[PDB]
Amino acid sequence: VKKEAAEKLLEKVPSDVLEMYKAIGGKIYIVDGDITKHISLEALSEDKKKIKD
Amino acid sequence: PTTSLVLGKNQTLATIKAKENQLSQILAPNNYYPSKNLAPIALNAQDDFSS
Repeated sequence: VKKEAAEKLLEKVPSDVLEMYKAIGGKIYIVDGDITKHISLEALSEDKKKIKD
Repeated sequence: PTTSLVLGKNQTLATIKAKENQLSQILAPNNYYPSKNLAPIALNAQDDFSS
């Protein structure tokens, strides 16, 4: 009789395609602190306000 | 002082007015601010709040 030999049908593995999608990449955006300056006097005042006759 | 960082022939990087970190209270004649034994001061800011 003649031997099969068996060279196989399956080629490589999914693992390369699996690794392709497995890509995670970079996520999220900068927020919160930004720059922050601010300056004006809407908080408190100062002006002569007494009483007399 | 109002100073200016300049590259090259006349390529001005920036013009910076001295902030409150860079204030000198006294500059008597024939003197340095700061004194010669001490190290010179650092200017690294652009904004009035130096942020």
